[PDB]
This record gives sequence, structure tokens and C-alpha cells, in this order.
Amino acid sequence: INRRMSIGEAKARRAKKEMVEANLRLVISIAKKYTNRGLQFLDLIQEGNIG
DNA sequence: ATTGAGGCTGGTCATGGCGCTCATAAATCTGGTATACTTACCCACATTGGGGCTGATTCTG
Repeated sequence: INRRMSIGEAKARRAKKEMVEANLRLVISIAKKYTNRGLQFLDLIQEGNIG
């Protein structure tokens, strides 16, 4: 049971990582429009990645 | 140098606005979820150090 659920968790983590790497572009595109509101572009894109 | 009274040393009785403590409560402060589709920003000097030559002593075919 332990290693089966470990394999399942690893598969889920891989799929989620793939989704995040695919949608990084959308994150950047959304974060483009808040670059002049007292926050850095890198901070904005990191918050977008978290979201 | 005594004994007859005033001024002044001991404690009575609460008294009274102040401060710490309890409790109520609406305003203030935090966390949370939204499903038509949106995918790569915007000057002049002096000195030391790194990298590319430049021979110049060692070895070679």
C-alpha cells in the first residue's frame, strides 16, 4: 500500500508539474498588466505561478 | 518653685471622587471561492586584468 500510494503521488506530481510548465506562458501574459503598481515583474509572475 | 488653663501632640468616622477590573457589541480585520476564451517584457585619464598573439629556446620528422 505504501509504495502504491507513493507511485500514485509521484504520478500526480508529475502531471501537475507538466500543467504548471505548460501554463507558465498564460501566467506571464496575465501578469503583464500589473507591472507598474509598486511591485516587481518577477514578484508578480511568481504570485501568478502560485495562483 | 506649684497648680490653674491655653496650644498643641496622640487617634475617630466615615467620605468622595479616581482607578482597576467585568462584560457587551458593532465595527474592523482575515480567509475563501468565481468555469464561452484571453499563453516569450521593453565625459576624459590612469591602472590592472583577461585573452590573443610573438618570438625564441626545445624538440621533431
